[PDB]
Amino acid sequence: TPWSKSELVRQLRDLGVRSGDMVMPHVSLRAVGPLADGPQTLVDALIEAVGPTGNILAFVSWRDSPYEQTLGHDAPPAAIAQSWPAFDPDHAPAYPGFGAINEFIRTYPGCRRSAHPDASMAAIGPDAAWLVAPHEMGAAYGPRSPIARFLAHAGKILSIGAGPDAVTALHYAEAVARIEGKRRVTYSMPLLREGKRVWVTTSDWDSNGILDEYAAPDGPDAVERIARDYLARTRVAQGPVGGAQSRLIDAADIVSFGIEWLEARHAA
Ligand SMILES: CN[C@@H]1[C@@H](O)[C@@H](O[C@@H]2[C@@H](O)[C@H](O[C@H]3O[C@H](CN)CC[C@H]3N)[C@@H](N)C[C@H]2N)OC[C@]1(C)O
Ligand SMILES: [Mg+2]
Repeated sequence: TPWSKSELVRQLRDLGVRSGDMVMPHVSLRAVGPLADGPQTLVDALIEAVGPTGNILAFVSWRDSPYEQTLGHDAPPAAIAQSWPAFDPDHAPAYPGFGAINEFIRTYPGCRRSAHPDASMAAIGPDAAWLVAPHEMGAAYGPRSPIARFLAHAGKILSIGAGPDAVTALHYAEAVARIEGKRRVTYSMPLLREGKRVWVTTSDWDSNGILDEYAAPDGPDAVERIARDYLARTRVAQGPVGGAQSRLIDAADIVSFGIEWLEARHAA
């Protein structure tokens, strides 16, 4: 029988989600199983679990981000530049590969959306505006991003059947790690500025592998290696949400662990 909102809420409470919490979910809907009213059932349950003073932050990105199409170029290629849609935060759909739940999160009434087209973050709750801005090109997951503020806001990472590769917040550790050989990428995004499309070219840390040895197309990247180690070494509440094995992780703690992990392994 499909899971009801009430059942999910009680499961989230059992796992340790409390009213007022700041939660970043990573969800495998296949692992969760059938829901009474589809993915919205779990969105509603998350909102109810954090309560009217809690907050949700999700890494939603953009279905049509021209990342691969502009990667490595000092300017968007001519055909891309001419016709690509500008990122419109009110209308741009989420990137399906980070989870089908994210399109439901970002369309929730009152959801706020960050301005970085490729790293776009969605937030629901009283602190949503403070979470989502600024989010500038060149600051995807590191200092000054919504992840940085989440990590300062008692954030908890709620992994619902998702693997250790899924922990976006660990890209902050990569950004700040004092290690040699860090990979950077250059790409271009089309933004709206006073109603007009403006192409912005930037560089940032490579979110597909911070060092060469972490950059194989099919991983494991450093996020995955850090998170697997962390979960083998740390008490973390575990339990079901729907049919999915889930975990509730202190975000500041895993990020600090990840900074230390990288700096212990790689010369400065
Ligand atoms: C939406 N554009 C995205 C772009 O943001 C980026 O996405 C990466 C994504 O590939 C990474 O994750 C992906 O690759 C990992 C191995 N490198 C394993 C997990 C897999 N989801 C995330 N950890 C960080 C995102 N910014 O590279 C892929 C892409 C599709 O172009
Ligand atoms: Mg508050």
